[PDB]
Amino acid sequence: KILLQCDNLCKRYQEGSVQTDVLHNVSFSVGEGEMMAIVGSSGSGKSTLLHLLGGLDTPTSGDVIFNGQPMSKLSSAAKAELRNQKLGFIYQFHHLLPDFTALENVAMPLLIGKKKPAEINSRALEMLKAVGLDHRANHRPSELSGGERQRVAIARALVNNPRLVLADEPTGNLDARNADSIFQLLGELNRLQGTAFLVVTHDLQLAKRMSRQLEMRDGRLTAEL
Amino acid sequence: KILLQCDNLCKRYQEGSVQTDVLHNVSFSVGEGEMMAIVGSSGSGKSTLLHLLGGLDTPTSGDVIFNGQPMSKLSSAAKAELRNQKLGFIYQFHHLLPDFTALENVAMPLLIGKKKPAEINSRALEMLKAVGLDHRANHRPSELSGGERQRVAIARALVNNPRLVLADEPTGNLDARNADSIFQLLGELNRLQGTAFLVVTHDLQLAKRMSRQLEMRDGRLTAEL
Amino acid sequence: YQPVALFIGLRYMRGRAADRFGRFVSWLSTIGITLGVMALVTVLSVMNGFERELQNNILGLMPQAILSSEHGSLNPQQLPETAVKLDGVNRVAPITTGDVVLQSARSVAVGVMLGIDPAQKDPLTPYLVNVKQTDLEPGKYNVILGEQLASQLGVNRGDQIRVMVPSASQFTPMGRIPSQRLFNVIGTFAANSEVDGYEMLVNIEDASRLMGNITGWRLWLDEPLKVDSLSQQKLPEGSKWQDWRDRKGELFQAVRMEKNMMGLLLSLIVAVAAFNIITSLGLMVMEKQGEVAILQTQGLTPRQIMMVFMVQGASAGIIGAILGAALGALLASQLNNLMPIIGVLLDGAALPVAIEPLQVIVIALVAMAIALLSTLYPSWRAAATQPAEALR
Amino acid sequence: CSSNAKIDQL
Amino acid sequence: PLSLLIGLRFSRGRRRGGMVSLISVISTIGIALGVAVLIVGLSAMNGFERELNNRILAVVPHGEIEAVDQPWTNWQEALDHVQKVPGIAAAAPYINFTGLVESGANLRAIQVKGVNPQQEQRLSALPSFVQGDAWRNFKAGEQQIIIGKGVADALKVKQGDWVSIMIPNSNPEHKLMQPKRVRLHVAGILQLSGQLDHSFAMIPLADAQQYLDMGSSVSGIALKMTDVFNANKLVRDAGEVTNSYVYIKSWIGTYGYMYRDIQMIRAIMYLAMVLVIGVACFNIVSTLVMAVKDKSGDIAVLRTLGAKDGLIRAIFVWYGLLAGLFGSLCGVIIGVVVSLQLTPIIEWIEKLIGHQFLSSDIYFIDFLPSELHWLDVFYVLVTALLLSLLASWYPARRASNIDPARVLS
Ligand SMILES: *C[C@@H](COC(=O)CCCCCCCCCCCCCCC)OC(=O)CCCCCCCCCCCCCCC
Ligand SMILES: *C(=O)CCCCCCCCCCCCCCC
Repeated sequence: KILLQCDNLCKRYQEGSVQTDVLHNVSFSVGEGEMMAIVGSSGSGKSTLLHLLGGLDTPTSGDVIFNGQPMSKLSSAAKAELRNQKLGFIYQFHHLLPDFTALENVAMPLLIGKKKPAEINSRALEMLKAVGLDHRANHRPSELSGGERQRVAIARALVNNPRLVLADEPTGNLDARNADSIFQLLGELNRLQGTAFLVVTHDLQLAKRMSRQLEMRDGRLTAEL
Repeated sequence: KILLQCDNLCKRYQEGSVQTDVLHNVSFSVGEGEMMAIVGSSGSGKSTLLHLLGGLDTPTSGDVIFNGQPMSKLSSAAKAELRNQKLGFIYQFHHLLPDFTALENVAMPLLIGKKKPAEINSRALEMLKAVGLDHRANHRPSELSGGERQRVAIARALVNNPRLVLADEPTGNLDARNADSIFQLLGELNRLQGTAFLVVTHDLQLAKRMSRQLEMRDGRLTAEL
Repeated sequence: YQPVALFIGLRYMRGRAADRFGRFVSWLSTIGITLGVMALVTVLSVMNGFERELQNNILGLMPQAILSSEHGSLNPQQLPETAVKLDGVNRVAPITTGDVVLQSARSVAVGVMLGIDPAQKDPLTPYLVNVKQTDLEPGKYNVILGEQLASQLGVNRGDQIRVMVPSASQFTPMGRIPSQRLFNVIGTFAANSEVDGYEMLVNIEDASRLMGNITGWRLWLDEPLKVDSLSQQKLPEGSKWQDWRDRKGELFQAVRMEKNMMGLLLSLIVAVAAFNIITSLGLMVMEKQGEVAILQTQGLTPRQIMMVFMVQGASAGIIGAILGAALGALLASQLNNLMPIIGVLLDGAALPVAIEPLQVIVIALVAMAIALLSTLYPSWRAAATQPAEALR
Repeated sequence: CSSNAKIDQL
Repeated sequence: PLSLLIGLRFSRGRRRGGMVSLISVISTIGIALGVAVLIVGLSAMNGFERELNNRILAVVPHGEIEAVDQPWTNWQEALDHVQKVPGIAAAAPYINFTGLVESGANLRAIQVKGVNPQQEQRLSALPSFVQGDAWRNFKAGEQQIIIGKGVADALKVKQGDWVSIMIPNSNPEHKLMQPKRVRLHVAGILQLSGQLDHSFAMIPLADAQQYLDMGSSVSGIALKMTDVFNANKLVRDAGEVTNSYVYIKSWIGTYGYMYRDIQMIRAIMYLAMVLVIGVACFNIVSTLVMAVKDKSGDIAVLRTLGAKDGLIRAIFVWYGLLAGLFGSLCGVIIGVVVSLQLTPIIEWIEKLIGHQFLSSDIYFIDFLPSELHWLDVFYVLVTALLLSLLASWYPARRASNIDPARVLS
């Protein structure tokens, strides 16, 4: 009963012609349906932690055991379709495609994996009804407000039944009154199909809403500090 | 007696159906060796004000007289000699040339003024010696860290004895411990050579090290509005 | 470090990418002008070889220009060989011309009379097939027919023909009768050309035309490509300039019109390559908008910042025209020297080449001109814009 | 065009 | 029915910037400068081959069987042997006369031949280019003559004028007695393409026997063949039935050099336009590598959404083809309005410079034709797209190796 097993994933980064160990001896266990939170300073390495568990960076020391399959043994094309229906990525820098509309942006994982054309406009427009942006589906995100376009990327990866969503500051560029609207929606997916997600922010206010409370400061922790 | 006498700088750039003013009735006074500071909200006109004292734009209402010479009567070629050894510009968006190294980047104002080659290999490296980047002279700024390459542009314009060091957010994207060490180096040029400078920022806590702590709220400054 | 303040900030803008493909993208403007010159000098070199061999078999066997008088014949005692010192003339020989018509026992033919002096050197003397030049004696009226002329007339050696002059005819009051005498043949010469079918060698002293004098003087030129250029010089009085443009004025003029059509079609390679400079430098300014405002704040006039982007559009034209002319002249000279590399053509005529040194200099200055005028528009957009109102 | 030889065959 | 490899990248090309609106204009002009001139370039090459079969090949006989300096007293039985050859259509005798014309104090080279006017319309298209109203007045016994268009400019005579030509005497002994001049009246002139206007004349066969003072004897035998690409084998076997050996010739040694010069342009102009489109496809490389570094944030988004290597590589392949297809199809629209209307175009330039080109003295024709073929339009379309696909394949491989974790995602 384990989703992701992380042990001794020391990531080295070239900082001034020297592979410095920004992370070392990290141990993080992900459970099925567990509510966890990751807090830390801006520079400890909590932003690049999602790239090691996702598959964007190379595990030069150790291996991430996701569902009993190590990603180090997989090839480059073998890690492509794994990150489509099993993992998700939510950022805070508003990484949305400005060429497409709001309806075709959330249907982008449904088009890569060669799904059915009848399933395209059947699992993408219903996600905008849960957030409350179905009336602005045929609009451009460049002419919207600050907090309206940020809610599009929250339900972007939640279209093909994910298992582990790697969030990174979801309450970044929207108001506090709309910040709890995406948090009450995330509590329903554990009662619908039983998925888990970890939230990586900096402040201590929204991190206490999860069940498991643990910090992450330079990869050094024993119980709590 | 005076360095720059600003008197009714009303400017209207592009915005609206009719052009609206972002600065109006600005009566500023710059003295030789005095310390000033400008604070305000990002978008009120605190960043667009600095283009008028240096001479980059046409004010079209009022006259800017720097050291007894109005810039409206001088041509574009005459302002190039004025903006070489009398004023300096420091920004925050990391506008450095990536094709050159760190040693040849600070020697760029020393080459347009048609100086001797003896001043190129002497006055350039002594500025990275004071800021602490002499061992990173023959390096590329594209492979540096976040706070290392930001200190190159601070000592870039201080190579040909400036008089009015116009600074636009010097504490932009570097460490706070490194933020005031270059301010102590800025605070020593008054007793060796003698120069004036103003620090434009958006916080009052980093502007308390100056003498005349002023502000800029939509171009309406009387004392502390 | 350079003492010039303009060329110092451009040596690192061409090799900023140390990649196997990133360096090839920035050097795409050099290959477009290099391949455009070497596809122009090499193709025009074999077109000049066709014009070189055409003059050696047609213009090298006929008199180019004759200095005749305007009142008919020319007295040799009034105009000697010492007062004909003109430009381009290296040898003066007496000669006569005129339209004549043949009359044999089988058929007639066409030709022009070509009276030469046997006491002087003639270029047709190696082409004489067992015929001596001393047989052309005055009073014997000996005619040396050509190879293709005597082949269709059926006149062998030791025969008798009749030459009539319809142009120089005696205007008798009783009617119109042409002057004609009896002429015998002595041999047949061959030169493997086209002028042998209408040119024969007769004596210079003849009474078939009017008046014992000559009509003009034969002159040789060093370059017969510029006969119209020296047609407006100072000529002596009592003379009329008569060149080869009256008969062959449409044959060698047809070769010059073909060079203006092939050379202009091959000039479209550097015309599109000149358009590549506008797109390679037009996109380079918009991705380096932050570096323009830095030089304006450090101190630089907008007149000198226009010259900065002019070097990037002129460095590909200078080194592209020299390397294109070096490889263009090497391909034309070594075309059929070692082995055929362009293909085995089914001609078998030993295709020559002619590389003119003056033609390389005028071609390379064209590629350095259209590459410079197309650079002024991307260079003006980087200077006419505002330094601070654009992005920062 | 301009490339002529005028060679016959009997 | 859009697929996954092309995607929906039509909206990616609608970018907004500074002077980028002018870069898209020159990118479709320079790539269409070598395509629109190649369609009209091969149109005039097909027009030169079309006019050769109607004004050059249809006016001269293919095979010529002459006599080696001997009068043929048994030429009647030789016409039956050449007619039954499997590959010879018709046959007609002809007599060559090498005479000149002397009328008006001039000198012109004319080649008059004696052909039967009743049998001249069965082997060549000779009386179909006469400026007169008819040609049936060429009977026997009234001394007819018909000249070309290039003879009347020097003689300044029209229809109904008596001219005097030079006719040689067929004396049995090699001697000269007097020249023969017979007064003949012309009954109209004929026009041809560019060569046989000043050196072509015809007389009837019954009016040619009285000039040589003979009976029924000809000199040469003309013929006409179906296939014209092989004119060297049909003449050799056709002359082995009359006598031992005669002088054989064809139209290859005197008029067959025009096919070598026409096909040489197609092996040069098509080879020269490879380098024209080859440097025009560098404009696609300069706008594809530039479109990678500024839009590198959107490439890292699709890698986090679970895209394979073949999907992120095929985006920039079809993106570079959009700038090439708009320029290649822009040359087809120009290529059909210049080729189909070339005759008002070439005549418009010749009346403003002062002097006209393509004179009818030593060239093929005086005008410039254009026969547009639809097979050459498909050949130039795939050639411009094959060079654009090779130019956009190498920046597509560089964009597939972008690290998504290096950029701030
Ligand atoms: C008689 C003809 C052809 O004459 C020749 O003999 C041509 C010369 C043969 C060239 C052989 C070259 C062999 C070596 C090649 C090496 C290539 C190297 C390349 C780099 C590696 O005379 C002619 O030339 C015919 C000219 C016909 C021109 C027709 C096209 C004109 C089109 C109009 C001009 C363009 C208008 C554009 C308007 C925008
Ligand atoms: C020798 O074979 C005689 C050839 C006579 C025709 C020569 C034509 C030369 C010019 C050809 C132009 C082709 C393109 C026309 C459209 C631009």
